[PDB]
Amino acid sequence: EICGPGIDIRNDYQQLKRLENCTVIEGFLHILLISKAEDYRSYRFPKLTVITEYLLLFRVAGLESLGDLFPNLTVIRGWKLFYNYALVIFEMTNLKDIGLYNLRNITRGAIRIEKNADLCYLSTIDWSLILDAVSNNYIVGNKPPKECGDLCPCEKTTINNEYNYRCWTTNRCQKMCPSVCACTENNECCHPECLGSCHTPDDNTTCVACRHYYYKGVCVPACPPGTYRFEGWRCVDRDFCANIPNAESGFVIHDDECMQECPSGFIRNSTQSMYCIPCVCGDEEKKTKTIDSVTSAQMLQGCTILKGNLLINIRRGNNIASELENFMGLIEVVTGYVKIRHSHALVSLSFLKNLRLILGEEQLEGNYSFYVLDNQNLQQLWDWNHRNLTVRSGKMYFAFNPKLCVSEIYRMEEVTGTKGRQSKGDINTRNNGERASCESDVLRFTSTTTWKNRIIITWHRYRPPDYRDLISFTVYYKEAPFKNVTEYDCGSNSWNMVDVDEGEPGILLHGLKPWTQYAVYVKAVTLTNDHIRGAKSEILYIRTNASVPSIPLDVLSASNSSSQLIVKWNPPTLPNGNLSYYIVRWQRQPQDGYLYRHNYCSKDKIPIRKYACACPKTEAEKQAEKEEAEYRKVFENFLHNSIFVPYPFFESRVDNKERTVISNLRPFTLYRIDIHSCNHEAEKLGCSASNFVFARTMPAEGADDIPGPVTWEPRPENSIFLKWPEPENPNGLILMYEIKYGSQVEDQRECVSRQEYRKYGGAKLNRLNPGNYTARIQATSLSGNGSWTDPVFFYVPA
Amino acid sequence: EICGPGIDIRNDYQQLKRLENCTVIEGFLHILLISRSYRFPKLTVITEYLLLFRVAGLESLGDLFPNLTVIRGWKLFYNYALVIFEMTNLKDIGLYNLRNITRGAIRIEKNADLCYLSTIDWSLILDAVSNNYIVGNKPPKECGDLCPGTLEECEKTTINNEYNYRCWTTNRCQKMCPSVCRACTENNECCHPECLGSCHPDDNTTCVACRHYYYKGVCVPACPPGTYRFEGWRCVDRDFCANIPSDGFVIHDDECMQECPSGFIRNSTQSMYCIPCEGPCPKVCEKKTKTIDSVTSAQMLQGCTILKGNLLINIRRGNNIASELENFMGLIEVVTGYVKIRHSHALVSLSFLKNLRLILGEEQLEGNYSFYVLDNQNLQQLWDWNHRNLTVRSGKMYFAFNPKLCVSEIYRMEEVTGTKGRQSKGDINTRNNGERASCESDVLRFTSTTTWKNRIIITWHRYRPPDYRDLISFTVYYKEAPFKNVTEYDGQDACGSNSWNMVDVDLPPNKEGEPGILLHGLKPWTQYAVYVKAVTLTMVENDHIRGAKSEILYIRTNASVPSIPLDVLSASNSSSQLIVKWNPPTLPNGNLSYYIVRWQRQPQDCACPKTEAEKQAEKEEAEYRKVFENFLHNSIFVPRPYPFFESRVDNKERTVISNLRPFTLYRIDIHSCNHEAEKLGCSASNFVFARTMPAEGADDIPGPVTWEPRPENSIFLKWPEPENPNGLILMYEIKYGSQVEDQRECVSRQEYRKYGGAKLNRLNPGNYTARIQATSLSGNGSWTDPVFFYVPA
Amino acid sequence: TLCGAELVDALQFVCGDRGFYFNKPTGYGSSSRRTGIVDECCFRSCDLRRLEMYCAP
Repeated sequence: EICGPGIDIRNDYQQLKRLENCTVIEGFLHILLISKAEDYRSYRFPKLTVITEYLLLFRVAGLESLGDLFPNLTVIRGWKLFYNYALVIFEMTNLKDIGLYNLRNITRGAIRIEKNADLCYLSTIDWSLILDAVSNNYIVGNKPPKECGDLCPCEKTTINNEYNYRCWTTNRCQKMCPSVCACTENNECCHPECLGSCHTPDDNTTCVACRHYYYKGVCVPACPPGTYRFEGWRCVDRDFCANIPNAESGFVIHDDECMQECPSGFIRNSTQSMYCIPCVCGDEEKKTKTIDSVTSAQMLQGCTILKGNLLINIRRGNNIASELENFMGLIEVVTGYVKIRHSHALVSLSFLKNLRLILGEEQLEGNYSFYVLDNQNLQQLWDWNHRNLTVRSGKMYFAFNPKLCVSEIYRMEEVTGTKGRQSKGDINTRNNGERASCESDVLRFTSTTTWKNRIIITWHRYRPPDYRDLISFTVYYKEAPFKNVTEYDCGSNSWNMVDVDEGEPGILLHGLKPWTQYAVYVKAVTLTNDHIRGAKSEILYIRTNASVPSIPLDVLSASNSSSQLIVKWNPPTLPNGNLSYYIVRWQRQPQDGYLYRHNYCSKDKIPIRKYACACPKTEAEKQAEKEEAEYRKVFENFLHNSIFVPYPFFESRVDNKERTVISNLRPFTLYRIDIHSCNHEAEKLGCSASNFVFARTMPAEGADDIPGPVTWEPRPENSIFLKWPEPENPNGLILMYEIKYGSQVEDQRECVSRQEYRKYGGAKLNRLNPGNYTARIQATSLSGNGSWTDPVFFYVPA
Repeated sequence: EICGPGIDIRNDYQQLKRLENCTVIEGFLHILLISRSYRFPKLTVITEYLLLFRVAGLESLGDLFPNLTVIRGWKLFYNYALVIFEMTNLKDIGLYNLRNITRGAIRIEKNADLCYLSTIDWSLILDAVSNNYIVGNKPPKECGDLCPGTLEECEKTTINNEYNYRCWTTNRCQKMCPSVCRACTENNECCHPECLGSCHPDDNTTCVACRHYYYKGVCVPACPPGTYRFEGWRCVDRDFCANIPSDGFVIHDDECMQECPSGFIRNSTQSMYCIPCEGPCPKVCEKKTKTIDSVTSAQMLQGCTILKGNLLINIRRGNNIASELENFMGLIEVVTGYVKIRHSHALVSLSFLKNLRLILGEEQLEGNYSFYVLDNQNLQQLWDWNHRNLTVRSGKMYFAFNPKLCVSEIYRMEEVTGTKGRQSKGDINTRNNGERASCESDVLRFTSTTTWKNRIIITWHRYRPPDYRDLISFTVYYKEAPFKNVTEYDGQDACGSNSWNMVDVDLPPNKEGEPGILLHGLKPWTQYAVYVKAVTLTMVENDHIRGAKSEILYIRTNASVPSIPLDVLSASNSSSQLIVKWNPPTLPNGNLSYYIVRWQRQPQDCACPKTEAEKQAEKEEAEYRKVFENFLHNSIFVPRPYPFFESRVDNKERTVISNLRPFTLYRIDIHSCNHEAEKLGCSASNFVFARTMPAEGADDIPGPVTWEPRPENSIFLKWPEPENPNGLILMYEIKYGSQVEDQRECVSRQEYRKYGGAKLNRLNPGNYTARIQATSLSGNGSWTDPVFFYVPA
Repeated sequence: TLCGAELVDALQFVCGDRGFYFNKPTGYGSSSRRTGIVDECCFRSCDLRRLEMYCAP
């Protein structure tokens, strides 16, 4: 059952009863301003399934979700939108989710849901499968994501990056249809005259809500002759439109549609007022008519004469231009001024195609007629040798519009015959289209050059149309690692300009990072009628001469074993030339002879060798910080100016990694390791400077054992000289010898240096008491203790 | 023999022989990056610093400088006097004769083998020791040097309360000349104190480095009035410097200085004399234009306050320009011709020019133009101020195509520059100059604030634009500001990051929750200056946009407790007396009042930045909601038709303390009170120990040592225990013998107390004798009377 | 002056129970004479007198 032409639910919960009856809502559906002061009784309305035009929800206190109220809503074609939209919900408390599972296909508009944080389950449901212009939707301001975290009770398809739970509530899920196609309840593309779903597949009548027209239970893509196309969803008889209560103050059959009014010169035929035969809109009150949205514009469709004004401004969206053409094109003549401001999707005014005659009668201030301002992405005026245009009166103006070409205005002032009207201000030239120009004379580079830090560019000397124009030059440039770079207009590497004035005109760029592919191009600045040309030039690339590299970093190392050394480092912060390899040198380190020179057996302590928010920076700190940095700078400035030719050293040539293992080394020895980076241009340049490191090889642990049997001998007054060989390869360096011995337990402890050991070949405790005795030795190497050697016996009798 | 002016040495060991001849270096001394056997005994004294950097293959220093004695440090190196850096294979600081480092402080870092360090005092060779810098050497557990004596030393001393000898290298010793008088020589003779270092005693002609000046072989504290001082050590006659190689070294205050300092200028009449004047050195600077684009191209203007010509300012961009740009040019007084600034964008306000007072324009520009500014995208503020007696007397001014400068500012110009009736009427084209600025505003006010010593809460009024909807997102600025001569254009030069830290608050979720803010991370007792500006978003323009900003407000945190004083060190001029030296604190946190000193004997054994690319992006949204809103209302509604003691260190960083006991430890604590501790509480703690080292009078026993004819042959040496030894006896040493004491008795008190004397049993009959030097807490100094335990038959 | 949401609630606070007036459309002429509110109460200020014009009878 159908209903028209609109419903206005307001202030009266009871009033909702007006939806008791039908399911085809011709016109619109307003639901606004319903206080929850009345308790909610779940007024179900199932029959309804489709509405032609927009659906509006505004401030209905007391509603929790939508399915409760609307179970069967499937499709909304949206003939006459509501501010470029089809369904809009605004300022809704109490509202938890949108139980609109049954919806599958929405045709024209977009969805705007805003300022309702009382709700979630938004980032789930995909719309792209419903409508097309997803980029015209608008959903923010509802509850932040990190407080929602909702989970479905269904299918999972990537939501622009990844799939998750697409379910219109905690009790339903998002339907879909496999790649079969129309669609049915269970996976089948029905009669291709369908929309939404069909009861049973492939029928002219069983389709739940069939698209593309409607007629007497049938679905056709073209109404029969006696019928007519009505409201873009049905077909009608002559009698029905003959009995329509217009209340515009019977529709006119034309082109087989029941249209109410008629284009110009098409008048109700004499006694056939039901038909228009061939033989202008706006009001005198407002005198102006802004245009922002299709509703603001579709309410203008069908006019050719216009009185008033044309204020135009559009903030965002997809190719609205398509629609604005599809309507405004019929316009030809306007009385008052035309003005444009802040428009951003007006790529080009081409949609006002059939405008030819402008009056400019009621002019703006300064008696202005054609007025543009600040509109960013407008790049081309429709003025081309097809559309002539004769501005009667008034004056023009342009400002800030950065994408048009500064000569398009010239063709315009040509065609409109006002080239002798406006001043340099009235049509600015400093700041219009400057961010992209059309075309001009070309220039040629005479010759380039390159040192390691400086460059002198020479272009070919230009000559102007009239020589008394001082033709100066500018030179734009920057670093470029790539070619995905424009040329058109610091800080985060944007650009840097320089100015310049009988020799060939050249210029000198200086103090440049070595080996950086700078991009350069000259631009012609005039110094003077619109007879200016200027001259762009070519995007030239230049890589500066190579230079000596910078020392490495990250210099760390250790020993996974004896005579093996692992060292990792950092590539240079300034390679300055394609990398070639690194060099590694090393040296043995002479042990500290003082250990030799000063016996430490008698010493009371022995040495050991380990092996292998944003709190804003205040002022006073920052001062000393910068000073420290300056200090290190003036310090390494010296070492920066040195060349370097590529116990002896032993070299290496590592190129691939920044870490290496070394072999062929004595065990547990102190080593030091010089490192250099080395570019591929040091054949005559010279290889990099040096940064060192220290390291100590691994024990060897296992050689502090006395290399034989520990042997004794007696002497006169009981001086037992002991014979034990020195462990030839001590762990680093051998200091002394732990000597335990005694009658029953070797409780008594003895210390034996390396002088006496070299003085006698052992040690000798003199005047010992007799009895049965045995002895042991432990060594004292550099790594630590030795090993408590075998008990050997000796019995000086009593 | 003089030797100047400096010495640069690099990459050529042989270049070292550039020193073969001279004896005193009149300048700096660099040594850098050398790839044997060399000695230079001529060198005695330096006047500038000394730098050693990465010269591998060098054994010590003194082997290259065996007679560096004193370094007068007359021209430092980044506030330093001696700097070593990265000297592989340098085992030990060979310099064993450096005596009175005048000014700087040592800087030694990252050297593999620079041990023999803690075994060298600094307190007797320079005076500001605690400003040194020592890191990255051999960690103090890995070399453990020795000192000349393995059997017996030179002297040992205290510092930081410990003992050790004082030796540079294993074959040299540091030499303290004792307190005999105080300048010295070898063998401890008191030289004529007017010299320094060494003396070849009471000589005025036979020493190495005359302190305090030098003249004609004679030490002197002031050279005669014909002899003018020079380089801080030596004087010369009048004609000398004149005949020495822009003129020479002008005479001033008995000096032949290279440049006579600030506060003077040369009397061309005898141009070698410069007279003090009243002005700040009026210096002048062919052509009449002088372009500027970046920081450097101004370099040739630093200081000359008078320029003969014009200025053409064209800066595209750079770093935080205004600061150093001004510091280069900010001194200009009066420029002759015109002034013009074109196409230059990175400028925000021209205040960097400080002292433009008179601009005369004797070279006008086309059509008699003196003041020309043109197409500067980011200029907002002219230094034309409430604080300029600026004066112009020629040419018309000109202004064109500068949006960020409203006409009301430039309007006050001619009424403060006296150039009203001179300019034409189309010059100030109110069409463009000052369109998109915001110079008319509504003024915010404040309500209240609270100030914890390190936190601030401030709250201001509630703003209400003509329309409610227009976003309000307040943005607040503050900066550390020790003064009041400050207004909001200092660093806001398209960088903005110099002199206004900024944070953002957001609209309160409360319908009537008054919007204030807390700020943290502060500095106590440091006047901040804050203010707050109301970020509208939209064309609230009736004619031009409104905008709204507070007015600047100063604040300062409540005071708080001071911190620990620095560098508690101390020396004993005598035993039983101690003198302290310490460093004033770091964060006074308020006016300092005085210090607290005590002593006590001791016992025995969420980042908040705004991503601007989002910022303006957020504007449109709330803006976009605005217009969409109004369509709703415009279409719905329809009208019907152990004691311790205390003192008050009040003014000085040095105080003695008296009447102690010698060689007795003392925990020393300095506390420091601000003027706020009386209700808050005083400093934290800083401790140090300092034994008033003795005094050998009471090391040996001054009581009579009596032997005893004992039972089975033995000698009981009953000397009474001294009542007050020099502290106490560790162990007794009794050298005994027949008549020349042949062996020595070792008696600890553990071996003495239980006895109270000394017994030697089983003696070979025959007369004997002995003597005692009790190793006491002052050490084995004075000897006892040589006791006679003669035991003949 | 009032604009924004501060408007809507205020109107309830002047209507309360009585609701709002709506000019119901019946025959759906493809046209409508539609000066509103924020033209009035958001560019100048308006009294609590004329607000009745919008409140239902």
